Order: sequence, then structure tokens, then C-alpha cells
Amino acid sequence: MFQEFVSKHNSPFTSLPMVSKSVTPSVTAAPILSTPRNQQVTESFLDLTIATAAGGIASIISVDPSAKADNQVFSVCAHLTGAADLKYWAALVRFESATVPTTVTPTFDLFPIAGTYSNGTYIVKDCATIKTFPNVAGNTVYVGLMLFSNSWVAGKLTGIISINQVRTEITTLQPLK
Amino acid sequence: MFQEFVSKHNSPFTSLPMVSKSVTPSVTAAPILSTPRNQQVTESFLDLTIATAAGGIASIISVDPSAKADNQVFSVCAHLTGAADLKYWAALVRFESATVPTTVTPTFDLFPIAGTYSNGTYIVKDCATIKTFPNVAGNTVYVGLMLFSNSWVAGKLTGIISINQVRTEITTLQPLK
Amino acid sequence: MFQEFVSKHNSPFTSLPMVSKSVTPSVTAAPILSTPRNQQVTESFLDLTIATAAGGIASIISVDPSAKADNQVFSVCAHLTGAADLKYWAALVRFESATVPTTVTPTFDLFPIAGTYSNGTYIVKDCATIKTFPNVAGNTVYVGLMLFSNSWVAGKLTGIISINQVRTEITTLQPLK
Amino acid sequence: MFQEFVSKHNSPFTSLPMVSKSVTPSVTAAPILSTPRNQQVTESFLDLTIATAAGGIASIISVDPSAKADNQVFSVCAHLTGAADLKYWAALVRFESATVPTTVTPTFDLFPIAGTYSNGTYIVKDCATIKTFPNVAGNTVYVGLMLFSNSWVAGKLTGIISINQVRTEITTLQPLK
Amino acid sequence: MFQEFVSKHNSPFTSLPMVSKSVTPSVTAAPILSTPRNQQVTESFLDLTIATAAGGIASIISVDPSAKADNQVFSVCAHLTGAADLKYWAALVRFESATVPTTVTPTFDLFPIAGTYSNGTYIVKDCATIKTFPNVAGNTVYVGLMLFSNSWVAGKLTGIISINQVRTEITTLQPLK
Amino acid sequence: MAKSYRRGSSGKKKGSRLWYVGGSQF
Amino acid sequence: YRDVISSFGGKTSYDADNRPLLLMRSNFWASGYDVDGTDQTSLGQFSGRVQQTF
DNA sequence: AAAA
DNA sequence: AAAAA
Repeated sequence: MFQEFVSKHNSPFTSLPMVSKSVTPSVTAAPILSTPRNQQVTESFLDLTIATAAGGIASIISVDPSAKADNQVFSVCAHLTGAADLKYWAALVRFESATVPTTVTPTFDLFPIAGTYSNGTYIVKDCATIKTFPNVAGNTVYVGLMLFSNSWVAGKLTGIISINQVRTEITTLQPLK
Repeated sequence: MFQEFVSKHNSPFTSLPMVSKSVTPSVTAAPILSTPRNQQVTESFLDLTIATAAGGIASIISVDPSAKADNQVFSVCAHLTGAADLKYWAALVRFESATVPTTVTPTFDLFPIAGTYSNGTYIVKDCATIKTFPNVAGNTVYVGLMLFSNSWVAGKLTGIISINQVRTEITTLQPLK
Repeated sequence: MFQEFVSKHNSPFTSLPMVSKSVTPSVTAAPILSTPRNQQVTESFLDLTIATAAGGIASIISVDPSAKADNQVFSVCAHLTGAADLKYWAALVRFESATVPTTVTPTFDLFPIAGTYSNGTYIVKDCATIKTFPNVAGNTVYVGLMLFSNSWVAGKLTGIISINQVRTEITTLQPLK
Repeated sequence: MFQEFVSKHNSPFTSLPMVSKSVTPSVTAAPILSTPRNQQVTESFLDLTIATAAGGIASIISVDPSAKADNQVFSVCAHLTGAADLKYWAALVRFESATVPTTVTPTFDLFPIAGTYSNGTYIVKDCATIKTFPNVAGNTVYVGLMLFSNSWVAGKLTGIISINQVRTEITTLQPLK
Repeated sequence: MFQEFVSKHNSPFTSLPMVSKSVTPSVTAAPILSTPRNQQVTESFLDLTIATAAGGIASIISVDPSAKADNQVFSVCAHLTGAADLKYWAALVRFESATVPTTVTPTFDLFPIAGTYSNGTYIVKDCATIKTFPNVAGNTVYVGLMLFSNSWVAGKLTGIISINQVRTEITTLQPLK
Repeated sequence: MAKSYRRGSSGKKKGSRLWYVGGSQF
Repeated sequence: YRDVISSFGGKTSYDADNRPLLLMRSNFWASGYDVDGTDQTSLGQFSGRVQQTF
């Protein structure tokens, strides 16, 4: 048969080392797991400890301002899992701030994302289109994946998350070309 | 690889703030969670309290009457979840009324929608074609997503729901264009 | 992004009202839930009561004999669910009779259909090609969806089922045309 | 919307009657449920009794030697289910023998197949490319679906399995042609 | 209908015999199940015994250095299952060494992969693009599938795994050509 | 679209015979 | 045998050595053209087909 | 007499 | 008669 040379969420060629940390979900001060970096990123966790609280946590990237174009495509792929059921759901998030943030602003926009959730394992390979021009001058737009729950269950989580911004495209070897 | 620039349910660029409310399912008077607004909408809930009853609840939009065309496409994406199993199913709904409604009319049309339902989590990214011309002159057509159950279980629900009407199309950045 | 204007199982523009009935599965006399009607149909149930027995139940349509063509495509979409596990599976069915039937003939042909089945919820959006010319002159061909189980569990079921015959095609609004 | 006139595993127009039988899984002598026949086949079971053992069972077809071409596509669709969990997995199998076989030869080739498996229900609609020329002259190649388990659980199974060999193609009615 | 002549992860025409072995997961010395071989491979296991530990195990292939091209596509298909829940997740891995390795180097790159995981069964048919030029001269790049868990559960596993490198393409019989 | 460098593998033969296999061979 | 007789300057009929008689031989080269792909994946690749009348 |  | 017409 022929190869499908067409896919969603082309992944970065290098990944960050596996780490472990403890976070507390928040509604108005949702923490960020890592320092945001330009365009794509991919990270994995050995043990992510979540305390009992209400709110969300997010993995965030910084939008590239070059190649002026308001509408751009953002993609995500993540296989988060654990030993118990933590009763959470996920969606994309957009927010902006004037400085490098360690948390998420109280006001943000959510974008629906369709994945799979059997018991406590979440897998998704979706993508969406998000505006990139800031609403207030002098700010930087941030996009990422947020895990939200109305009542978290104390436990530990492990998996891998990858985010990409489609500002350019990647070429691959096609033997018939 | 190449990007898939083709998707179902392009999402609105802005989302409503997360809210909490309590509803009671009904068979002939199914409540509407929010005031219907023109064309697309996306909303999220922190705690949606459902009492023990029989019937359904719906999130509704108002169809845009401009660009006269009877057949149009409507899309949906929603990741509803919770802490317990509420034994429900979902489908699209069409109804019309002469005034702004707070509930659903006793007579309505249902359209099959194919999603995923493991225990109490529902995820779907489907779309369908629905007629937009009113049957009785002077009325406005309403389309939305309805969650139906023959016997609801008392509990609380959380998630995000988004509805779109395809009257126009959205452009995005294609680096090879 | 662009819209996917391509889908399986275009749905009827009108649906039958929700009803409730009790049936008994049978191997050689599988009952039909509703009176078959020409080409497409879509129906929903509030409470479908199934007794403990062995066999199947079916929702049937009558094939349109006009536009003489032996091979045609039939599609299905159904989200059947319940409160307990009834241990069933589903497939397409083809049979013919000289009169309007209330049950299924002892001899029939089955066509594989690929859906999803977590615990007792079944969701599918598949389609298949089936011959339409009758084997014996003077008969009418019938096609539908059959739920089969070697040992049913007493309980009640609810959901929605839709069947379509692709004899013509439906046009929709494409803003770029 | 438009119809998808493109699918995997076009199904045979006639199916075998439902039967019941008892088998014992084997590692080197895996039994065959039915007598292999030329090219496509589809069969359904009311009660398939499996004893506690280690090994696999298979449903096999005989490859058509005409239209000399080494590489050809084989497809499968099956919705096997039951009342309990039997802890099994499935894959495609290729083997050849000089006579009509009742079991599977000790040496065979396996091809990965991606389906769905919630608790004990297996659904798949995949396809693959397999070589058809025999390795040893005077033999006939056999292809089918094999269910394998390192430790089977005594129980009964029911469902439907269909296999097809793509040596020709099937035409269908396209109203716009 | 028409055949889909387009698929991901074209599979090797021959498979290795089923084997059984015992491994211990490791974080910095993740073991390799089989000796890596050039380009594609497919293997199946009757009983894979995993001890209680933290880390991962991998099935690895050796990248073909001919046809100089940095970006190439790698595909995977695997249906791993068992009798109990071992609480694991999977992703692609890239690493290089100057000699034939029996384990995985402490430093490696992970690529997200989207599959399905109900209770302890994992199924996936995904693919990704990975760079093939070595970072340090005189080394050979290795790519494979790694199963990772922060706390493994003692048990036995069975299934089939297949890996392919897209350096060339496979032709198949198309009856309409 | 391409005559000279797609038709044949060498040039025209104007010279002595090169091959002797024992007779006519086609 | 017919080569040995030819070296002396003689000739043999096709009935002498029981060989078939050649009537005509034709030689030609086959060419064609190319077809361009126009979708997302195959934009930039080509497929050749050979069609020659004789 | 050979480029038989 | 393999060697652009």
C-alpha cells in the first residue's frame, strides 16, 4: 500500500529530560509546569504529584510573533496516565501577559479538544486554529494544554505532553518523488 | 510530514467564562443552560448539578437567517465528564419558536451523533446537515446539543461544549501557499 | 482551517417521536420495532424493555425499487445505551418477503459493522454496500440494523437509531463555491 | 454533505448461516473453525465454546492463485464479544500446506492489526498487504484471522467475522456520475 | 465501494517466531528485548515476564544509513495485552551508540504517540518523523517503541509489536490500474 | 520530450565488428 | 552447417538444413509522456506512461 | 579478403 | 537494426 504522508501534530526533533515535581491546582492561579519557550516543546514526567484542590494545571508555550498572521494552527499530543482515577478533563487555553508568567491569568479562552478517556488515561492527537495577535499592545500570547477538574483526587501522574505551533512546515523523504 | 489543514468543527475565537448552575431534566420542558446567541458559541462549566428526573437538557444557539440557503452544516465538540456515572446519551436537536425560549418545545427533531462514552465521560467531534428554513412563518430555528436519559442519577457534571454553524469559512496560515 | 464536507450517513431531516415498547428476542422470528417505510428513517426510544431470551431485534426499512441498480450503499448511526450490561452485539441484516413483515424471516444475510462498545453502550457510524435486486420475483428487499445476543439479560434500553439508503445525494452550503 | 464512497473491507454479498461448535486452543495445531473456501467469506456464531488451554483459533480462507501478482491486500472486520473476559488478542496469519488443512501449521507469519478491546469485546476494520506466491512449489497459501491467548479462560463466545481478498473491485451507485 | 489503498505502517512480509523471556525495567539501563536488525521488524511474545521496578523496556531497530536524507518517517503497530493491569504507557524513542547495544542509553529523545488503553490493553497504529543523521560521528541511530511506567506491577504480558522505517515504498495490486 | 539521451545506450557504429559469438544470435 | 558452406562461397536453401524462412523483421523504440500530481501529497511528483503506435 |  | 530523426 501507499504511505500516508499527512498527519496532525508534527513533533519536535528533541525532547526535554524526564522530571518530577509537585503542584497544587488553582482556579485563578493555575500553575505552569515549565518555563515557556518559543514555539514547539515536548516534555515527559516520571511522577507529577497533585494535591486535593479545585482548578487546573497547564503546560504552556510562547507564541512566535514573526510572520505576521492573525490565524494560525496549534496542535497537541499527550498520553497522560496514572495508577488511580483523578477525575479530570482537558482543553486548550489561550492567555497573554506583559511578562514571563509562572501561572495562568484569571481570564482565559478555552478551545474544545476531542480525545479519549477510559478510566484515568487521556490520549489525544487533535489540533485547532487560534488567533495570535494580542488584544492589548505590549503583551505576549501564550497557548497550551490545561487539565481541569472540579474536585481533584490526591495522587501521582505520569506521561508525556507535546505542543506545536504551525508557523512553518517540515519536509520528509518521499521515495516516489 | 504535511499538516492536515482540514477539520470538523472550527471553534470560536472567544469562549464564555466558566459558570455553575442547577437544572432539572424534563421531557416536554427541557431547560436551556444559557441564553441563545447568534451562530457559534462555546461554554464551560465548573459544577452542573442535575437532580433525579427523566428528560433532557440542552445548550442552544440561534440560527442565522442571512445568506438564504435551506441546507447548512452544524458541528459540535464536547468533553463532558464527572465523578460518577449518570447514565445518559446525547444527540442534536432542532426546534423553533416565535420568541426567545428558556426551554425546548415539546416537539423537536433529533439527529444521530457518534461519539465516545466509556463510563460517564462523553467526547464527540461530529457534524451534520440540518434544514434552516422555518416550517411556520415568523419563527426562528434553534439548534443545539441535548443530553437525554430515561432515568437520571443525582450528581454533578463538568466539562466544555462548543457549537458552530457553517455559514462562512475561516482561513489559516499555510506556509507553502 | 477548512471544513470537511464529506461524511458517512447523511441523516433524514425529520425524526419520529420518542416511543416506548416491550419486545422479546427471537432466533427465527426476530421482531421489528416499527412499521418499515421507504428509504431513510430515524427513531428514538425512551424505554425499550427486553425480556430474557435468545435471538435478536431489528429496525427495518424498505428498499426503494426505482433507479434500477443492483449495488447500493446503506449507512447507519446509532447511540444505544442503558443502565446495565445486556451483553449484545450488532450487525446489518438483509431479507425479503412478499408482504409487509412484522418479524424477520428465518433466513437472512449479515454484514459486518465496526463500532464501539465499552460496557453496554454501542455507538457506530459505519456503512456498507448491499445488493438490492430480489432473489425471487415479486418480493421486496428489507435492510436494517439487528442487535443479537446468545443470552439476553432482562433490562431496559434507550437511544436513537438512524438508517439511510443512498439512492440520491444531498447538497449543502459551501461558502467558497 | 457528500457521501464517502471509499472504505476498507468491502463485504461479501452473502453470509453463512449461524452455527455453534466447541474448539480447544492449540499452539502448534491451532484449529480452523470452518472449511476454507476461495477468496472472501463471512460467518457468524451463536455460541463458540472455548476450553481452558494455551494457543489460538483461526478462521481461514484460501488465496486465489489467478491474476498472478505477488503483493495483494487482505481486509478483515469482526465484532466478537461474550459474557465474560477471556483475555485474548488477535492478528492476521499466513501459512501454506499441500492439502486442505483442518488446523494451522506450526510455522506461520503474523501481521499486526489495530482494533479495539474494552473488556472482552473486540472490534476491528483494518487491512494489510501480504505476499501470495508460495515459498515451496505445489502448495496453496492460506490467510485468516487468529485469536491468541497465553492462558485462555473457559467460556462461550459469539459474534461475526468477515475476510476478503482484494483481487477485483466492486462498483456501487454514485448518483452524481 | 472503492478500496482505500492508503495506510500507515506497511508491515514486513515475514515475522519472527513467538518467544518468551523475563526482563526488569530500568530508568538508565532500559533493556532491549531482541537484537536490533536493519530497518523493519515484527515480533510476538507468548509470555513476557516483568518484575516490580521503575523504568521502561524497548523493542529497537537499527536505522539504515543509505539514501542520505535527514528526515524520515517511522511507523508502529502493536496490540499488547495481558491478564492484569500493569499501569504503563508508551512512546517512541531515539538514541545512538558506537556499538550494538543490549540496553538503552541514559540520554534519549521521546516522541508522542497516540493509541488506545482501556484497562491493560494497548493498541496503536501511529507514525512520526524522526531525524536520522547521528549527532556524534561514528555512531549508529536506533529507533523503537518503549513502554514506560513510574511503578510497574509484577505480571506477565503477551502481544505483538511491529516497527518499520520508510526508506522505500511497497506496491500492491490495483485492479483498476 | 527527450530523444538522444533516452534512446539507445551508445552511438552509431561506423567501424569494425566487435562481437563474435559463433553465428547469428538476434 | 550453413555457415561452413557460406565460407566456401556456396549457399544452402532453407530446405537443406530444415530451418524456418524469415519474411520480415521490424525494430522500433517506445516512448510516451508524463502525468503530474495535483493534490497536497503528490504535488511535485510525476508518473510516466508508454504508448507507441507501430 | 575480411568489418565472416 | 540498440544507439534522435
